[PDB]
Order: sequence, then C-alpha cells, then structure tokens
Amino acid sequence: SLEAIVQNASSDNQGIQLSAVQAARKLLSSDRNPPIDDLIKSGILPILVHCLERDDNPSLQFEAAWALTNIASGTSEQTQAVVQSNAVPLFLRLLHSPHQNVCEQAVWALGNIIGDGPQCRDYVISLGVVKPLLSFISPSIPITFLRNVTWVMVNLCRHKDPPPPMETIQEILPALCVLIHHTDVNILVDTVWALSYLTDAGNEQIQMVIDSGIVPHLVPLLSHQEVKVQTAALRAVGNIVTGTDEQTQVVLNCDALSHFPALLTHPKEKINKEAVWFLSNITAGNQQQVQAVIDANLVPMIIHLLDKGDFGTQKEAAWAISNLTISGRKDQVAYLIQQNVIPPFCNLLTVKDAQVVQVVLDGLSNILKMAEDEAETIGNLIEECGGLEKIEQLQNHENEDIYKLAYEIIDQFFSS
Amino acid sequence: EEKRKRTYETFKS
Amino acid sequence: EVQRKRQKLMP
Repeated sequence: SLEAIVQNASSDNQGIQLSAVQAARKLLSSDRNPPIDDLIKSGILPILVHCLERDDNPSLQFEAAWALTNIASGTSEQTQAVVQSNAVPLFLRLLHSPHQNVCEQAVWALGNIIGDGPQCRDYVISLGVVKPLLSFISPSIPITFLRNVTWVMVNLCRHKDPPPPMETIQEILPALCVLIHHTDVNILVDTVWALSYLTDAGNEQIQMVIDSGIVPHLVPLLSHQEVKVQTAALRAVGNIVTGTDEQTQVVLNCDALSHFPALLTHPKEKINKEAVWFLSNITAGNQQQVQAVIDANLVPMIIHLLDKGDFGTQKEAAWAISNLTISGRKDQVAYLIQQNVIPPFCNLLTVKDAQVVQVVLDGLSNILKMAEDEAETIGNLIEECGGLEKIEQLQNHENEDIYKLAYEIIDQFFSS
Repeated sequence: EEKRKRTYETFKS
Repeated sequence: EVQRKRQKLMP
C-alpha cells in the first residue's frame, strides 16, 4: 500500500501497523526535505504518540520515535506539533527502556525539542530529563550513542535568554569534567561547545564553570591536534576572559598565553582574528595581565598582525594596542614603543570603518599623553610615517567624534 | 568607565 | 556552531 497508511497504522495486526509506521519513518528520513507538513496534516501524529507507549513492541516504539524525531527536526511550529501532541513525557519514559535503540531515539527526539528554544529547553528540564540523560554516560556505552547524549547536553546549555537553570548547569558540569578527557573528536567538540555556551551565558555561569575545576583541562585544548577542538576551546576561554579580572586571571594562571603564538601564526585567518580578540580582552585588564601579554612575547606578533594582516585581523590588533595604551604602565608602553608599533598603528587612520579609526586616534592620544617627556620625539615619530598628515585629514571628517578628536590631538601636542 | 572588555556578540557588525 | 536541531539520516 502507498499513501493512506494513516489507515494501516491503526490496524489490529501489529505487523501491518509496524510496517505502516516504518513507512512513515521512510517518508520522513530518506530524503533531503521531508514533507513534514503533509504528515502532520494527515493525522498520523496521535497514532505515533500512542506508539511511543507500546512497551510490548519495542520496534514499533523505535519507528514511531524516529518518525516523530524527524517531525520535530523541522520548523518551530513543526516541533510544537510534536510537543502539543504531548509526547515529551512519553520520550522521558522511554529513556528508561531496556532497549538501547529506544533510549537513543528518545534522547535524539528530546534533543531536537530542547534545541528549539529556551522555552522548550526549560519545559523539558522541568519534567526531569537531566538526571536520566546524564546516567547514560558510562565506560560501557556505544560511541554512536554517547555522541547523541553529548549533543543533547549542548542543547541543554544553549539560549542565553533566559539562560538554563543554575541547578541544571551545576548538574551538567561534572558530566563535562568526565567527557572532556575522552579521545573521540566529536565528543570533545560537543563538550567544549557546551562550555562555550555556558561561559557566554554570563559572569555567574562563568564562575560556575571556573568552580567546576574544568578550566585547567580546557586551556590545554587550545593547542590540540584538531582544528575544531581548537576553535571551540578558543571560543570558550575567550568568553571566560570576557568577565572580571580575577576570572580572567584564572585563565591566565592555567598558562593560557603559551598556546597563543601558534594561534597567531595559524594559517586559518579567523583563528588569528579570534586569538587577537582574546588578547584584546587580556590587555583590557590590570597591569600584571598586560605584563603577562608582554612576557609571553606576544607584543611583536600582535604588531606584526597589525601591520601585514587583512582588515579583519588588523581591527583586532588595533583594539589590543589601544586597550594596552589605556591599561598600561610607564615601562609597558615603553616596551611597546621599543617594539616599533607606531608606523603600522598610524597607517590604519585611513580606513573605511569609523570605529577603528576612532580606536587608533584614542590610542595615539593616550600614547602622546603617556610619555610627555618624549612627547616632542613621539610627535616627530608620528609625523615621520605620515601620521600627522592623516590626522589633519581626519580633522576633515564627517563624523563629530573623529574630527573633534583629531582637532583635540593636534591642539595639545603640535606646537610646530 | 567605558566598555571595558568586548563581548563576543559585539565582535560582529 | 553545532546545529541545534538534527534529522536522522537513513543508512
């Protein structure tokens, strides 16, 4: 039979029913863009939801669950079709089945529901998903299944508004301390993206991640073999160093900076860009943190990327330099000058982007003020690489911020 | 006290 | 970067 298997799936004969449900799974899983809307319109939803509760026929449960999984892998209203069929408690009950494949499909389906939004994530949590989900983690587990569990964990960690419940985050984090030591690449990428989501959620959640003791296992992943592990780890620790200076200092005490030269010379250019982002957040800190940036020999590399990189990376280098001019000491800005930052920093003054030209003007302004005893020779080294001319031209700019700053810098330091 | 550090979402236009 | 919803693909 071909279409009206809506009928066959409501048969006394469990073979007919199972074949029809397997056919519904066939329609919903063979192709590229499954016809979810016709399936929902056809009224096979309540039938498949009933199938979920059939403890006597696990194959029927599995087929129904994978049909519904693919329905809830679709649009927001498509996921709500499954939810409002009121099947989430049924999947939760299937989590306790003695059949691995039924558990796997229940976990998969719940993961698709949780991944829809903060509302559905909180709903699925509220019916008690996390403790059974986390019990599956065992040294005696199939890996194809462990990956699905870690995926669902990532979905539990997402959607900043409102962030996931504090109870649930501190329930998850011990599981992540176990999973971050695993050898599979997929497991680590998902684990570290879970951490990235949490640390992006806010300073309290950052403090939970710090308090879990997992940061010393996270930082060394920055120089891991695989690039996906590296990018996700860089994202997580960058999010952490977005917080307070003491949180940032936890990251630095895990010797995080020793990993970055490799990141600053990595051929992939987004990695350079994000590594200099990280560094810009570090130079925004206190004097000892600027000194850690300096002592890691990252100052010449940042100036190098400022000089020769593309626009995207030069922007981040410019933030790093300006934030160091804001945050630094006598000898620190002096070391920066000894590393010959002035010419490339000035050449960015002519850029299409207003924010970045303003940033370099701010940095220059603070550098002239910073060393008032070299203020004459600093003005000369600026004028040497054509910086005076570009500043006088930005005095002719259409943005109030830019020309007012250019006029202000020309007034204080250029007696000429 | 201006924008001290720079959050990840800010690091996109 | 990991995709939030994921459909199950036939072997």
